[PDB]
Amino acid sequence: ISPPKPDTENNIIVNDYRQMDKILKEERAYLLNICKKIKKAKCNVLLIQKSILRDAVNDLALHFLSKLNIMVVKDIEREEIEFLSKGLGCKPIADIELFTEDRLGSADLVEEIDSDGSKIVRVTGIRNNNARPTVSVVIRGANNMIIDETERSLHDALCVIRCLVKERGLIAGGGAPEIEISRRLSKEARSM
Amino acid sequence: ILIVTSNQKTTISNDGATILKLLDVVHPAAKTLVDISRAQDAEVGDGTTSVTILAGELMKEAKPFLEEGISSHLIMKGYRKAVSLAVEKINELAVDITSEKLERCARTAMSSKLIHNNADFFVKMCVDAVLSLDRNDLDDKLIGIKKIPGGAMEESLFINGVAFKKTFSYAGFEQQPKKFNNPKILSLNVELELKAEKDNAEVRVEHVEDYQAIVDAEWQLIFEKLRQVEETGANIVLSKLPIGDLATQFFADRNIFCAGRVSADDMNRVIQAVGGSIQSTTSDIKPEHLGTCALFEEMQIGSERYNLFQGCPQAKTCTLLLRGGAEQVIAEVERSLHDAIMIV
Amino acid sequence: VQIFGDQVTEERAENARLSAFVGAIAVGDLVKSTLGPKGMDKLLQSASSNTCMVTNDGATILKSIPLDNPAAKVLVNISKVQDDEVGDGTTSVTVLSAELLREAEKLIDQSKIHPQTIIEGYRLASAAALDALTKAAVDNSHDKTMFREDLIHIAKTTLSSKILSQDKDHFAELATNAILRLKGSTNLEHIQIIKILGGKLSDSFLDEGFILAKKFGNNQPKRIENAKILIANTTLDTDKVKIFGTKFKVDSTAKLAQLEKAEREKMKNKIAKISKFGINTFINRQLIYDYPEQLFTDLGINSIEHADFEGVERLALVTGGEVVSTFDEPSKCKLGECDVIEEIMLGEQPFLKFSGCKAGEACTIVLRGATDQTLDEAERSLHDALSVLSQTTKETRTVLGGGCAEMVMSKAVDTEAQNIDGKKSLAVEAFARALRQLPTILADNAGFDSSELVSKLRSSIYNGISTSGLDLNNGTIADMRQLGIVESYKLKRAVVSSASEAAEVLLRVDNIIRARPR
Amino acid sequence: VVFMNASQERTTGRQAQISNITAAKAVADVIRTCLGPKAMLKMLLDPMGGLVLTNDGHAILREIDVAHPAA
Amino acid sequence: EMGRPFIIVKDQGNKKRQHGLEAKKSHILAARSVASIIKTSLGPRGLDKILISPDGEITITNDGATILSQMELDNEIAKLLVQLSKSQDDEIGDGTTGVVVLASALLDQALELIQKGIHPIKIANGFDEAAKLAISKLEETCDDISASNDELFRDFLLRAAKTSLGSKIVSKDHDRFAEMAVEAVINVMDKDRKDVDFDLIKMQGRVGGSISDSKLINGVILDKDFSHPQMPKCVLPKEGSDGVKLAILTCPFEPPKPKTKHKLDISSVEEYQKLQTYEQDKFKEMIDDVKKAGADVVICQWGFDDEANHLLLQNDLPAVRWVGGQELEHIAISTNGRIVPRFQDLSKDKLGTCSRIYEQEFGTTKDRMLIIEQSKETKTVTCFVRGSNKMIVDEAERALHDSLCVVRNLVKDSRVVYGGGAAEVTMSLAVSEEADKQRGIDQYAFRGFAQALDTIPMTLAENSGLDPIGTLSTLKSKQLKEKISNIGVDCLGYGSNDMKELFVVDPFIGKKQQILLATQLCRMILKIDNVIISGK
Amino acid sequence: ETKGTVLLHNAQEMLDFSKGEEKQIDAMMKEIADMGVECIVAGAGVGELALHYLNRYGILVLKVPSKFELRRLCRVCGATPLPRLGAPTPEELGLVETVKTMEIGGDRVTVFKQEQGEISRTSTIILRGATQNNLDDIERAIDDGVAAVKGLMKP
Amino acid sequence: KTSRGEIIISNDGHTILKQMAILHPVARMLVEVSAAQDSEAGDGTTSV
Repeated sequence: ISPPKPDTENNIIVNDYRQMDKILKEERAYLLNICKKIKKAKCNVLLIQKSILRDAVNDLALHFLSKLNIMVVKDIEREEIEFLSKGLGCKPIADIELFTEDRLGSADLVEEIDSDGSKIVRVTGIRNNNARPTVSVVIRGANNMIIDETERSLHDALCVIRCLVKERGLIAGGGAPEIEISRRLSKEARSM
Repeated sequence: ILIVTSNQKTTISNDGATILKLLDVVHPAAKTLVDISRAQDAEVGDGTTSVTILAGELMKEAKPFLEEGISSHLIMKGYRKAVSLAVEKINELAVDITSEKLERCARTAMSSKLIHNNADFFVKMCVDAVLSLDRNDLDDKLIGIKKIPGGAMEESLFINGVAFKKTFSYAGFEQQPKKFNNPKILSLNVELELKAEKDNAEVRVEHVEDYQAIVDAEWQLIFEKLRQVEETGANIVLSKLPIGDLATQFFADRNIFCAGRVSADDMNRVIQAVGGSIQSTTSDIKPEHLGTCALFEEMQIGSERYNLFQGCPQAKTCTLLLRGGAEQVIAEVERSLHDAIMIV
Repeated sequence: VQIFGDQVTEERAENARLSAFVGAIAVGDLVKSTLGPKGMDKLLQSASSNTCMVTNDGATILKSIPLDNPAAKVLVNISKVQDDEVGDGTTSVTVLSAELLREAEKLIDQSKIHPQTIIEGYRLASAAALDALTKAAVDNSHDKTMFREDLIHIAKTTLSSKILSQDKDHFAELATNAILRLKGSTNLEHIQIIKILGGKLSDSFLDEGFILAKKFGNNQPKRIENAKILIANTTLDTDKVKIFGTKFKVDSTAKLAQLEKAEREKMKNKIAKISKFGINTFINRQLIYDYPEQLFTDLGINSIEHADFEGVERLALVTGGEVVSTFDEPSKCKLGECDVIEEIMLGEQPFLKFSGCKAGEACTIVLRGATDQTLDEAERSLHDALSVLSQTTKETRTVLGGGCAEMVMSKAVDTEAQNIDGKKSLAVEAFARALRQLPTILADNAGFDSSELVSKLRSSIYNGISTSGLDLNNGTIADMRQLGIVESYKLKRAVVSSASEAAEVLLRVDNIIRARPR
Repeated sequence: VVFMNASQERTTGRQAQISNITAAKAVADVIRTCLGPKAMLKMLLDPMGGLVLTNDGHAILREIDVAHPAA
Repeated sequence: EMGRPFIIVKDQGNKKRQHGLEAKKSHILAARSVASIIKTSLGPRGLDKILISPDGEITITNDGATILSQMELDNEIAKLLVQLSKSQDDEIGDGTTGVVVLASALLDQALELIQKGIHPIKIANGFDEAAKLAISKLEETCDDISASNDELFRDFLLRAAKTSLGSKIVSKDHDRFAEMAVEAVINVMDKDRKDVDFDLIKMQGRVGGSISDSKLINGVILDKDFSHPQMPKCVLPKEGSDGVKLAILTCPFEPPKPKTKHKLDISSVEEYQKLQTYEQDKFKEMIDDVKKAGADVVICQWGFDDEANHLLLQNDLPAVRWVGGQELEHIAISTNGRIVPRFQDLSKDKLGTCSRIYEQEFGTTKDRMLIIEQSKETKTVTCFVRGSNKMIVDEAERALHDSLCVVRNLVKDSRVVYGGGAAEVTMSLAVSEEADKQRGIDQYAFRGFAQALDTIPMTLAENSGLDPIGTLSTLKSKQLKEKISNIGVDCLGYGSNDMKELFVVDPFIGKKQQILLATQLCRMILKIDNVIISGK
Repeated sequence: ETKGTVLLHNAQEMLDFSKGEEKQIDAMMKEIADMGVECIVAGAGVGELALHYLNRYGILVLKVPSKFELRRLCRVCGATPLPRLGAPTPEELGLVETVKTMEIGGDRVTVFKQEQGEISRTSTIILRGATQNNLDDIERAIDDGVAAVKGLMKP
Repeated sequence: KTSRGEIIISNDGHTILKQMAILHPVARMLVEVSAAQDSEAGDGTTSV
């Protein structure tokens, strides 16, 4: 969301001094018509991926979505678009002409929790047709060394269930397979 | 004397002028022998070694006089008075020699230097070298000689015109005939290729339809200069400015020779060789301004191909092709030839 | 008077001939223990980044280890040529060429033989060695059943010298079928090798299809049936047209919004022409932006981005389709067909698996290993096996290996040594004893005898049996036709020709001149 | 070679005569104030530390180290 | 010194000066160190030498021109011998090892004359007069072979080919190398058997395979493959055809743009939509001009955009990209075609014609190379050399290069000699005979030149393990008893010292330069007195 | 002096741009050749397009760098420079009878020497010598004699 | 403690071997063994 800036280098030539008045009016009108179509679909939350070259959202467009009570979040990693698409069931909108209500997700409550000087955005509830639901867990801790180890402790826990679902069945640990295999092999080793 | 400078450049010279140019003399009084060696080589060209030997002997004979009570100006009175009677004595030695009408003088100039034993050969080329120059002109460039590394010095031959190095390989060069029965040499200062024309390049085109005509216009302007050369029947085209493969390939289908990169000193010899003229534009080319010769043949000498200009009825250009084993051998021969021409 | 500059090393005398022969001894002894299925791998210590590399191939060992001896560089170059030409036998060429200098060292020192005499001795000796392999070559290409079976026995011999000698029985069919899929194609860049870390080493398999590591961009389903595959190489992402001298002259930004909107109209019009083909899947080697990707959602067409150009040729041969640009004409353009396309996951990285493809002209090999050093070894082990089997489809002649081919050549060398007489007899017979080293080293790496065991193989051939060979498992003489040990005829000629030409190099050097390093 | 190791370079002619006259004049110029009943005094510092204060001509000269050979 | 610094020239203590007998002794010993290096590699029994470059690359050759070129020296006298062999290789290209041995032999005999009190100019004056007496004597002994027809003329080319192929690595294949070197000149030559163009024959090396795979291919060998390799590798002509109609284009495939920097301003959407149609109309027009002209393979210097990959694939038009400008000249000569600067000038008469266009797989991976063949005799012959080592593929180039330099010298009329040391012995006794008639102070000058010519036959006996005294005495006694000059040294030991039965043949222009380059170089060396060498 | 640039809107103006610059110098140099001017003294670098038409009418070309070198040239012939390239005023044209080029010290020198009639000012003295060191002080020795002539004016 | 300003406290056998550089090539292979156990399974990588 920004004034038009095609990839090809353009040259704007102002012939008349009266044309400068129409330019400033059309620049804000181009950003207004984009925001007018968003209000028609009753979309109060907009997520924007990280921007390259020109900025994601211009400061002039911030006043349009603020007066309409619409939350705006930008600088989202491109690799996280796949998680946000299947998680919230919202089809991404790459064009203002393709923007419609059917491509928008749904959420019961959207609130930004600010506690201990840290802000986090959480979504409560998911309503859509989805065959692959998602999950998210927030990790805290004293320092980054404990938080990173808290996550690494979860990777080893998530792999236990992955091995059970992929390969059905399990054995007993704590030294059981090490001694049993050693005893069963010692009997067969003497016969060879 | 073998002298190696700080750049490791091997040079073998017995000439009093060349020896003093190699070494850097920081002694104030010893630099006077360098000035008289370069002054003698500039005008006459011979005797630079004899001048330094004679100038140093005059100081050696004056050495015991300075130790005595003889004043410094009293010694100079002896040399200035004796040289006055010595110049008038040389006029008595010389003879008008208007009878008998270059052969003997060129053999004695090659002495003390290489090829002197070959004087039965190279001297014959030195006679006809200066004779091609008319009186009151006697151009020093038209006698220029090119050095080719490799070969034997006895394989050199006399040429009626200038021969230059290509220095560049053209993609349409071989398609051009290397043997001309009646070539017409045309000297041009134009630059034939696809490039910006004069000093600035910018193009403003609003419509796509007119954008196609801009490209076709550039091809027509470059080809327009190419058609005017073909209509005049010029077989050989020489230019100082570069020539791209576009103009070279056009001359290949018409059996027209093309060349470029030639230095300014070489093309100045072309105008005197064929009696042509320099045309800086293609619109002013006229048939009477084109030179010619008897034949044109490109021969390869020491892995280097040159353009041979010979057979012109009147040519003031003399260019020799020298060969030798060492890089200094080809330098010493021209150094002997350049000093022998200034004598005649 | 010293004409050479400072710090110039030169040997004009015995020190030169000694350094040239001994310099090849250290090179031959390094790759000596790597010859044969009982050989051991070598370790390479990198001078930077501390990256260890373990490979049995002699081509990588000689090129990685720095060697300042010119006598060593000759044996390194012939190993790089042997790897780039046939694809196998880089160790056998280095060992055989080194043994030719060993027998040539004793002739110059002890026997006082002229250097050119030893060279001229190998000329008439190599003529009898190459002619002996021609009469021993059998062409099985007349039968497709016997030719396919020979491709399995050749793979077992190449994979035996590497770490795959245990599982080579299961991997012989994987390398044999992979060459049969090429249908005579000698290009190995059409076969993709994907290395996966972990699991059993015997779990390596070969799927029929094209396994792509890339995944669908956002919303495209993982598994889809009856999907037409299309390949487009060029542009389609924010088209710049062609010339860079194009600009937009804008009087007021009201018209600027229409100029950029026209760029999106060019994108929608180009994707609309793609839907006219009726394809369920579209693939671009260039990465696809977010705007052109969303246009395939309503059309039900899959999208794939960031495909490498060397994988496009691999992908075009699996699908049997045609690379399509300039979509305006549907008639002259051809599309690929695939039965089912499913996105699977091997390890942490999900993969794109194809199945039921029409054309089998290309495939993808997946490997499993405990360490990355075994993965780098498994890829190079198959690269040497697939290279010999690829050249077998061209030249179908085969020669028995396992010490048999080396001793048969020595039989014809001893015959021609009698008619030459002169002092070349010591040089010709030296070539026959040099051929004894290759089967001898095979027994040395297995802990066998280097004299009586070799004598049993030599005496068996002179009795009229040409099928005798060396068996390293039982340590005795066994039949090579029953054991199934055979190699390509091109590999036999390449080792003899490269070693004979490389031996003629260092024997011609009386003086070694070393300029000051830069 | 170096030939003479002692003063291979030489100063001769009027240059040596000026150095001998100028140095000799400097010896008498310092004692000009030492003549007459109103004459001043001169203090000298030896390397031993003993102070000698006198207007006598000889006591001043012998206690001063002159580097000039002719002076 | 008088006590002041005396400096005539800057860097006084850095530069050194040599004069007197010590200056002459250092110059002779500098040539003896180079001679003993070259004398070991002279003859078919010679040995090669390793040349280590500062960058790590190695070179193994016996060629005196290549050894001295990469040789880093210090003394300038030894550097003069570097350009001596370079002078022999650049022009004639044969006998680079003989000019160094003969020049040092003249300096060895001159050192003995200097110690006797002879002025160096008197030594140089005797060698110049003795050089013309040896050339005039050998010129009368040789005969003109131009009376034979073209059938026998090919035999003389095979005779001198096998001689130059010896002494170098991979000399066992010289039988096939001699056949391939002559057929290159048979195809490319003037109808009058004169002034053949050597530049029409290109030397293209390839690393791989074996030496037995070397064969003659008439055409162009390029390192670039077909663009968009979905097309068949081997291109075949139509059933009936005049040819393949090869096309050569120095212009890449792009929409026309001015050479000058241009600015295209689009002020409306309608002007932008016209550029869309104008873009695709040019790529459709460029591919139709080739199809209407009947051309098949298109060659582009700068390549083309990926838009034309499928466009040229629909019409079955092979195409290559990024072809060098120097290779474009080589293409138009083989197929006798004409380079087309633009599609507007494209015609069917400018298209080249060759027999077949195909590519070879060579080794396992390596790179893709294109090969062109001709259906008849053409003006282009490309040499194809294979080898199992990078050093073999390299040396074989200059080995066959020097072999072609011997054949092109035989194109010159009425110049032939027989090698094997028979030329130096014949010219040696003619100079020694004149020394008895002249006498005087120059009597010792002809003796030094006669003993220097005998060094080459004596050098051949050293590499073959023979007795130089017994071999030279037999050759000298043979020329006195009979007038046949064809008796010479045999390093191969096949017997029959007559060169006529051994077929060994050398060019006279090659042997004539050996005496001229050696005599004229020693004349300059003996004149050197003061040697000033600055410090590096 | 500011942003010299070639402006071509259409191909019609491009075709006449090459022949347009040739007619400009032709029209300017024709008025000079019609006045009988055989020599032109230039104070800066002259383009090649301007030197072409000067060789057509046989007009010599002289380069006079810096300032003082060109200032003393007009005092010889009595000419008044003007910056324009148009036809000079006939009253401002100089008179030189002969212009010769000969070899003196090995290089080509141009001879502006005047004759008995139409006397000229600021004459030069050719000084020949073996050493350059003597040439420097004799130049100052001549200036001492020239300065002595100034002492014949003011008093 | 990594060479940079980052410090990692980990009980995971793979993370310990990954951030700890080893100068012995055979001992460097133990780092890849833990990667093979963590990629395929992910549990018990310090036992192998």
